[PDB]
Formats: sequence, structure tokens, C-alpha cells
Amino acid sequence: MEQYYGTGRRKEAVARVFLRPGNGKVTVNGQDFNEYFQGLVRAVAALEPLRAVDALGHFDAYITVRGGGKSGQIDAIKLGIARALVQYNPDYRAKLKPLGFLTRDARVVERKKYGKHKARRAPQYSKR
Amino acid sequence: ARIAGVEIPRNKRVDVALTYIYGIGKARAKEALEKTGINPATRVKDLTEAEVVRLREYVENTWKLEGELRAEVAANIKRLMDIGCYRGLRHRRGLPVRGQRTRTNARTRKGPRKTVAG
Amino acid sequence: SLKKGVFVDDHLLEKVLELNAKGEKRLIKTWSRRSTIVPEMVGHTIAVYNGKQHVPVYITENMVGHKLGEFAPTRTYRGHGK
Amino acid sequence: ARRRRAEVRQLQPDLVYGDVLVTAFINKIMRDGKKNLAARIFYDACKIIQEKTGQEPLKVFKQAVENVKPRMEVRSRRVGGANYQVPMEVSPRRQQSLALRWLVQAANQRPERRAAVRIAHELMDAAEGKGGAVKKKEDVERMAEANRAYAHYRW
Amino acid sequence: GNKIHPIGFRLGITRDWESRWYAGKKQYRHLLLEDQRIRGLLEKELYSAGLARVDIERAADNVAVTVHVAKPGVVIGRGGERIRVLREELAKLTGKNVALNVQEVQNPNLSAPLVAQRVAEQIERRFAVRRAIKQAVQRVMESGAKGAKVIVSGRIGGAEQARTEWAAQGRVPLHTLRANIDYGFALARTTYGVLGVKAYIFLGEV
Amino acid sequence: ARKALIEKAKRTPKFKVRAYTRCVRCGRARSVYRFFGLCRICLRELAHKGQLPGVRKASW
Amino acid sequence: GKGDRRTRRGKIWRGTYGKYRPRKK
Amino acid sequence: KIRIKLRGFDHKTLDASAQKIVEAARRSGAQVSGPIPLPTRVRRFTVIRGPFKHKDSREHFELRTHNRLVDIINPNRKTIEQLMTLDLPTGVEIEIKTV
Amino acid sequence: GIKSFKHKGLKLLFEKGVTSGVPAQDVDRINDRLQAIDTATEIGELNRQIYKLHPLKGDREGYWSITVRANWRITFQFINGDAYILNYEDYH
RNA sequence: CCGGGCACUCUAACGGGACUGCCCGCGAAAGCGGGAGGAAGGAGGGGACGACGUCUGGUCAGCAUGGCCCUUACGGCCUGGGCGACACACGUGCUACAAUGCCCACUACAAAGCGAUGCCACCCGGCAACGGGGAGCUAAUCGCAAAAAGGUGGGCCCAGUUCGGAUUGGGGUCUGCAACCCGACCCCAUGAAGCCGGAAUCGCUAGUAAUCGCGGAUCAGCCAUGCCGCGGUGAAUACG
RNA sequence: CAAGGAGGUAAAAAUGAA
Ligand SMILES: [Mg+2]
Ligand SMILES: [Mg+2]
Ligand SMILES: [Mg+2]
Ligand SMILES: [Mg+2]
Ligand SMILES: [Mg+2]
Ligand SMILES: [Mg+2]
Ligand SMILES: [Mg+2]
Ligand SMILES: [Mg+2]
Ligand SMILES: [Mg+2]
Ligand SMILES: [Mg+2]
Ligand SMILES: [Zn+2]
Repeated sequence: MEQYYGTGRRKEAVARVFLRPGNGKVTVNGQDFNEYFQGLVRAVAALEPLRAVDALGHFDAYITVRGGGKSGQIDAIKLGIARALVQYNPDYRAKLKPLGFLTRDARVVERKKYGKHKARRAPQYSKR
Repeated sequence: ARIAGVEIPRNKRVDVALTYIYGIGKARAKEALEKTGINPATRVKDLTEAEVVRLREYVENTWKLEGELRAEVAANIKRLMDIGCYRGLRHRRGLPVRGQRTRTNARTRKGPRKTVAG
Repeated sequence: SLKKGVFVDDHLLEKVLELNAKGEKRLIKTWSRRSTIVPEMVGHTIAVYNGKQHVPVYITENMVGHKLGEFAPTRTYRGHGK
Repeated sequence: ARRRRAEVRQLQPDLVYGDVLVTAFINKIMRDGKKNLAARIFYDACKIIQEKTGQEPLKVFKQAVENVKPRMEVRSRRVGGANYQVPMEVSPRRQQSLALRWLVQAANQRPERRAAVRIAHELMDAAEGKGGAVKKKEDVERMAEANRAYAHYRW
Repeated sequence: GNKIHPIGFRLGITRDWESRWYAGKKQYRHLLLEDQRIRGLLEKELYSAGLARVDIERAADNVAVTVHVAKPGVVIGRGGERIRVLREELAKLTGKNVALNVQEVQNPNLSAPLVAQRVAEQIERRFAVRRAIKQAVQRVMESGAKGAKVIVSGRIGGAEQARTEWAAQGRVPLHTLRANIDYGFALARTTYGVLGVKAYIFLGEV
Repeated sequence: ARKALIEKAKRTPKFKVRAYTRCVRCGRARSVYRFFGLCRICLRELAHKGQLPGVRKASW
Repeated sequence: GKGDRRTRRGKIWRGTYGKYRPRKK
Repeated sequence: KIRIKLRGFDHKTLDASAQKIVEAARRSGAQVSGPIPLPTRVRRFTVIRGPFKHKDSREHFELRTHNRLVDIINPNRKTIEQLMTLDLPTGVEIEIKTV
Repeated sequence: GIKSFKHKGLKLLFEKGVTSGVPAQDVDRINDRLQAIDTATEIGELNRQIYKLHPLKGDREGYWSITVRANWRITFQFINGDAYILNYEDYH
């Protein structure tokens, strides 16, 4: 029906966020924003930028997600939701900065380095 | 109920209670009660005496178990008595049968450490 | 553990079968456990190599899947100080 | 040699509550990095608080932490091959950390069967001033009490 | 010590390859062995030329081979031999397009392989090594170089005691990537053993 | 046993399982990559030489 | 029971499949 | 209809030689789908840095094999004429098939 | 009497006469030493000037060391008329 | 999945992007602290890069090479044995002692790589390993793979116990000329020690430790619980 | 504000290689 940007990424996760101006606070992809994310406590934190603004269900969510696991996807959705409402509302910048909902968060899994057992964990020794 | 040579397991699921017999384990367990046609999740507490009879009659027959098959197993090792093979000597010396590492480990057949020192 | 093969040495069997018609002498060697116990010629002795010498092993039924060299230990051990 | 004073790590606020404290507690619950199971247990126990008492877990948990706060603790210091134990004050950061740590530990010390009921009960006991963690807190303050002699070494 | 090969350290940016062909599996192994046997066969009966490089290129039975030499004196005009069957003897285990070219390395005093090889000859001539090192460096530095460094290690002047003679003028930054640093090496065979000569030649970049 | 041993490695008859890899540049029997037909030692040498087409240092 | 050959978990760890871990569907 | 593939170890030679064929096909009467960047097949291997026996601290190498695709529409012998045997690679392997 | 070896080359030279485990020019040298350590009824007999005998210190305590040639030493434990753990080691 | 379109995602090639440049303060300067500035900052987070030299360090068994030695042999071929021996001692590890746990069923969410002298979809037999077929794939096309921890449901109820899997009997399968010494799996039955570790001792400061599975090299097969990589969920604390 | 001269000083921790 409609379109509003959408590019949220966090630790190898890609989420395209749209939102369509309608009172139906809806979902996307598999099932519900619930259902697909049930049993997961921190899953509902992706909708916090909407709480930061005046959106108590004014948009119809549409986020296709891929890559990583749920938590990264959820994190990426947060970046995409914010990337939408900051796009078609350029004055909604003065809340995405103090609250910091706009950052790709470069925190990604560090490489296995040789010698070490895994990333940084040293292989443990005895002199004797 | 004195099923085979044992009777012990009371209030604890017949599919589990069965396990408490040398010869039953876990696979023969549910296999025996599906072939006898009895609910696995039952109390074991002396339920329907008929189910118990059928169970006993099937289980105790069919395949060898308890003290009888312990005797057969011990006799299969006694096979390599006579002038037996290499595998027999491993049962003789008390060392691991399957040719594994004995430089360390192998404590489950050797037993606890003895320590020589020198 | 073979099933459709279940093999014995051809050369062990050649020597074993052509010396099986109406009787023989127990003088028969080999160099391979590789084979199998072989029914017939049960009342026989097969000098199996253990890496050092030829040990006369004797067949008296009882044995089958155990080829030969299981009846020919290669090590000695014997004791560890005690 | 700590050239940097190591800035205080800040957390994410939880769901439904907004705590700047509860998440720190959920983290201590967390083992092997499973925040799902960790958070669930706490919120589970929060539901358990509602049953045995008609109190909102946001205060029951809050007061429990406040009751398991070490005013002063014992610190081993200088001269004599580190022979002394100066009783020192406890920083608000450290009272914070000890409270939550002792809570979870004492909680798993309990003979109960489910992790949630251990958390819930240990919190209710601690809110009253009865918990095994409160024992630990009061114990650490005994040690700090008995060392007032060379407390003047201070620092 | 322990330092990485200044050639391999570049390879990508600065200093390109020496055998430039593409293949997938089932072919790479065979074509690399042939390629190396070309380098092996050439080095033998072409040392008197003193070859700085042996570039090789391929394109399905095309095998181009470029031999860089200070003085291509051993080529001698078309049918004057020293090329005919010589570039044709390659295809006795190849049979492919043995396209053998010859390059003229202008200044041998700026070619690291040639420098080290001249030094390694002098070791076998029983020359005074320390003086030989000094001269070769200045000789390289005399021909416009931005920096040079020669290294002979082990068994210097015979005598039971492995040594390491060291000399270097100007600038030689090995750590920098935009370096254009030529590296050469040579085995000096002596009646008392074997010693290795390293030669570093540096020019600007950016 | 080294010269007559790099003979067998190319000879390869008599049972298919008796055949084995072997570095060509050297005579190494261990750590022999099927891709190059070289041992890990030789492979490193030539990779620094530049005589290995496409082969380049790995940094990431 | 990562080392028990009679679990979907031990069969994972071992890699192989079987009766206690079928090759899907 | 004509599909051409260009594999290569050097990306700079590929990104240039497979761009020549975009110019030599466009200026001969055809529509050309530009340099399609197929993903790379990186072939790494890790070797112990020393000839001795120093297991910790080694050094690894990689052999990146690049793939690039280009499609031209009508197989007219006007565009065919140029891309027939006017090949300028350095060993770059080229595949030409129509389906 | 020599009763146990730690060095295989040493072991082979004294037992089978296999000389391929030691230096070729030290064959006669090592031999006369081993026979001396074999005939020795006490450590006092292994005291000829050309052996430079001495017991080792530290973790090698209980061991002895006669000199073959240069930086090379034959080390062993002498006890009750017998030497044990005959090794062929380095001065550094 | 088609028509069509390629703006999103992605793919891979060149670029832009902070240089504490800008504000307040400190200072002689360098610089330090603080603040809007943006994805990012006062070397952004990781790699590759290891000075003169030290250890008579390491490697003549990768290779090269001075010297010493062996040559009907210290060389060459073969079958077999051995490197896998076991009263013991030490290193690095794997799997655990359980209920923030175990079993069964259902149901999701990855990345990095490997394959047509192979990966092998889908059917058929089989409790299963696997065998019979047999389509596609010179591979962002087909296949290896369903990621697992997670979620939902249900069952055990704290007990050497549905924890734990060692050891042992039996029955099978696959590679291989052949698996007794000495192969990996599958299935039935056994189910040991261990209820959390003495003196001591190790690792890690942010996607980090922990925990979870996934690929590759070698490789007929495999003794890999190893090594080199990949991503999933994701702490604690630093006064000094 | 810028210090001269004044005085209480570590612990329990020994050895050395060929
Ligand atoms: Mg990880
Ligand atoms: Mg290691
Ligand atoms: Mg640098
Ligand atoms: Mg030395
Ligand atoms: Mg040699
Ligand atoms: Mg070994
Ligand atoms: Mg016990
Ligand atoms: Mg218990
Ligand atoms: Mg650090
Ligand atoms: Mg003394
Ligand atoms: Zn080699």
C-alpha cells in the first residue's frame, strides 16, 4: 500500500522497515510481531522508538528480516523503525540522538585468532 | 510385582520400572508393553492384575534375562577360556578387550591406581 | 566386519585344500591372520607368524570369526617389575 | 597500573518496569549467556510474589536489595606482609553489586525445587530482613565491626 | 630476527607476480609443476646470462616465457644458435607454444637478484667478503639507488665460526607497503660449506 | 630410505590404497596439499617468491 | 548427554544419524 | 541470448577486461547487461610458519577466484564479429554459451 | 656391569656392535669408556684423568659424567657395582 | 511461480567519510578535559607488518650443504609385526555429577566455506547405520544442512535416579585386497566412576568471558573430543 | 610561600650446575 525507507542492521542482521499510516498496529514476515517472537522477552524492545514518539499504533508495520538470529534481527528492526520515522519526519531527529536509537552498533563477533583457543581465550599452560 | 527375578519398582511408571531388570533396558521396555498392550504411563503400583499377568508372561518368556542371561554372558567369556584367542587373554589379564590405550586410562578395568614409584 | 565377502587367503586355502584330500600332515605354515578359521581341516595345526616366529596354533572347533593371529599374540609383556 | 579509572558500565532498562537495576539482577541470574531463561525466571518469580503477598514486586525486590546492603566491609591492607584488615566503607557501586550477587547466590542455596520460587522467597525474606543473603550482609558487617581497632589506618 | 619475505609482503600492491595464469582444480597442480620445471631448466643453461626474472604467462596451450637479463649476450642473432633448439627444448615435456622472449635489464646494479649473484660469485672466488659487501652496496648506490642493503651470513672466509657480515647505505624501510623494494638471494657454494647472500634495493613510491 | 621412497610415491601400483601423496618440490609425505601437490613448507617458499599464481597473503 | 549414542543430542555431537535421530521427516 | 562468463584471480584485470566487452558490444548494435559481479570463491589454507615444529603462530594464504557475468541480447554477426576473436586477456578464463 | 641404556646409539654400540648411532671417529673412544663402566666395580675405578669424572648437580643429582671428547659426555647412575641409564648428551 | 520492474536487500569495483577540523575551559607549546556535530570519533573495533640484537635457542627426519662413516652392505624389494605395548607419573583436553536440568514431539532464526575420477534432491527396502534406484548441479541455478542454544507442548520429581555414560556380551552395516592385533558408525542388552574436586594452578576488560551449533584443510576410510575458521544468545567487574 | 641540617628503615626466605 505504502512505503517509508527502511534499513536496519545489527550484527549480521538485515531488516527493511516500512510502516503504513493506519491505526492497525500490525506485523510482518512470518506471523505476528508476537507469535514469531514469542517467549522472547527483549523482542518487544524493538518498538521502543515508537514509544519514544507519539505512535500508539498509528502505523502498519512491515519489516522483512534476514540473517543472524532473533536478537540481532530485533535490534536491526529497532534501527529500521527509527530510520523510517526519522525519514518522513525530519524533525524527529531531536529524539533519535539523545535516546540514541540511531546507530548501526559495529559490535560484531571477533575473529578466531590462531594460537588462542577462541578469539582471546589463551590455551592455558604449566611451566613444569 | 515379582515380574522376573525382581519386584522392587513400585509407584514409578511401568516403562521405567521395567528398566530395573538385567535384560530390559529401555528399548525392550516400551516394546514389551506395546506388544502386551498396556499403558506405559501407569502407576506400577499393583494395578490391574491381568495386565500384570500378561506382562509377566510375555516378558519373562520371549527373550532371556536376569540371572539366566548373566550366566550365558559369563559363559560367552568362558568360551575364550580353553586355548582361546587374544580377546580371551584380555579378559584374563583384566585389561581392556577392545584394543585401546592402556598407557594411561583404562581404569574401569584395571581398577584404581597402585603407584609404583621409581 | 564383512558380510557378502567374508574372505580367506587364496594362497592359504590353496595350500590347505590340495592337502586335504583323504588326509595330510600337520606341517603347514602361513604368514597372514588375514584369513579365517576355515571349517574342515579342523584337526590341523597352522604355524602363524607373530612378527618374529611361527607359532603352531591348533584348531579344535570352538573358533570361527577369530581368524588366526588372535591365536598368535605379537607382544610379550609378561610383567612390570613384579 | 589503572591509568584510566575504568568508566562505569551502563545497562539497558528492562520490559514493563524501567528499572536501571532489575536488568542487573536478571544478568546475575543469567548463566551461559541465556538472558531469555534468566529474565523469565525473575518475571516468573514476580508473579509468585503476587500470590504469597499482595505487594508489587517492584518494591519487594527494591526493598530486598536495600536490606542486603553492606554499610561497611573489611579490607586487607598494608605493613606486615599484608597482615591487617582495615574495615572500609562501601561505595554505592559496590553495595549495588554485592546486594544482587548475594541475593542470587543465597537464592540458589535454598532447598526449593524451582528457580523462580527460590528467587521469590529469598526476595520476600530479604525484604523483611530474614534472608540468607541478609545473613551474609550482617556477617560481613560483623567482620567490619570487630576490626575498629586499626580502623584508624583507614586510607 | 625473523622478518617476512619483502616480495610476498607486497605481491598485491607493489611488486606483481612472476607466474600469471588462471586455472581451477585438476589443472593447477599439473601446470604449476610444469611451470616450475621450466624455471628449473632455464636457470641451469642460462645462468651465464644472469637472469633477474623468469615471468610466465598462459592462455590454453600458449605458455609465454619472458627472461629478464642484464646482458642478453647469450642469444646471438637468430640462427647464430643459443635460442633455436634452446627455446625449442622446452617442448620436450610440454609440446605447447614455447614463446620465449628476452628482456634487457638496463642497470644490473639496480637488480637485486643480479647484485646478490655477483656477490655470491665473489665469495667463491675467495674474495674478502666484507670489502666485497661494501663495494657492491656503493656500486648499487652509485647507480642512482635510494637505498641498499647486502647481507652475507655464515662461515665467512671459511674459518670455524659462523658469522654475519652487514652493510647498508641510504634508506631501506622494509615495514612500509609503498616501498618498491627489490629482494634477491644467492647460494655461494664453497669447499667449506654454503652461505647465503641477501640483497635489498629500494626506490621511492607513493 | 628417501630416494627409493619418492620412487614409490609416483610408481603407484598394487592395491589402490597403497598409493599416497608426496610433495613434488621436496619429498615430504606429510602436510601435502592436494591442490598444489606441495608440502606446507615448499608452498610457503614459493608463495613468498611470487611463483604461485593468485596466491596472496591473508589479512582480515 | 553429549556422549550417549542414544539421544538426538549425542547423535548431533557425534555427527552421525540413526534411530534416536532420524534424517528429518 | 548470448551469455559470457569471466573468471579470474586478479580483480583489476577482470574489472577492466570484462568492461572492454561491454564497450565492444554496445558500440556494435546491442543492449548489454553490464559487469555482473558474481560473488567470489575464496580458497584459503593455513600453513605452519616454521619448517620446524612451532605449532602456535603460523601464517595463512588465500586464493580468491572472482566471477563476472555479462549478457548481450541479439546474437547478430555485427556484435559477434568483434567479440569473435578479438580477445585480450592475460590468462583470464572466458565462457561463451547461449541458452 | 652396565644394566640399562637411555641412549639408543650407545645401546647398539655395546650390545650388537652397531656403530651407526655414534660419531664414526668416536667409535673406539666410546667403546673403551663403556667397557670401563662395565668392568667398574665402584665409581672409584672410573677415575682415570682422561675421563674428567664428576657427579652432576641440581635435578641431575645422583648421576655421573665422564668425558668422551669435546663438549660430549656419557652420563649414568652408578650403584652397587652397576651403571644405569647410560646416555650420550651435550655439555651445554 | 509467471508477466514485468530492479527502487529496497544482497552481490563486488572504484569512491566519499574527521583530520579532536568546530564550541567552552586549561596551557608557552604539545596536549588534556568537556560539549552540540554525525553511523562513527581525540590511534572507531579487529588483522597483516616483529628494530640492533639475545638465547653456541630450534631444525642435517621438508629441503640445501662442509666434514666423518656405510657399500654383496648403515642400500633395495616383500610378507608379517611394531609405532596402538601398561605396575605407574605429568601436560592439553572431551563428557559429566543434574531441575536456570534430562528425555520426546512440534516449530523457527545464521554466517563462513566445500562439491560433477563428487555433493547426491526425491522415491523404495530397512527399527536404524545403510542399500537399491534416480533428478538436478562444470554450481550467488543443484546438493551438502535440518543450524543448535531458542520457542511451544508433554513427560520424569530429585533418588546414583528418564542424571551420568564408561566397560562388557550379542547382532549388524560401510570403506578397503584385507580392518586379530588396530577403523568409524548402527541396533539390543549391560549400565561403572563420579553428588562438584587436597596442596596448588589457568583464562578472559565488550560481542569480550561463558554457552550454542556450522564449515574447511588432511582424507579410501578413520580412531578429530585436535587444529584453522564461521556465525547464534550473551554476562560480571576494575576502588586502586 | 621555597627546605637545610636532624631520627626511626627491610622481611623469615639458604644455596648453584658441571
Ligand atoms: Mg562465538
Ligand atoms: Mg595447541
Ligand atoms: Mg607499523
Ligand atoms: Mg645446541
Ligand atoms: Mg640431510
Ligand atoms: Mg606416536
Ligand atoms: Mg560411588
Ligand atoms: Mg544429587
Ligand atoms: Mg586488555
Ligand atoms: Mg651447601
Ligand atoms: Zn616439499
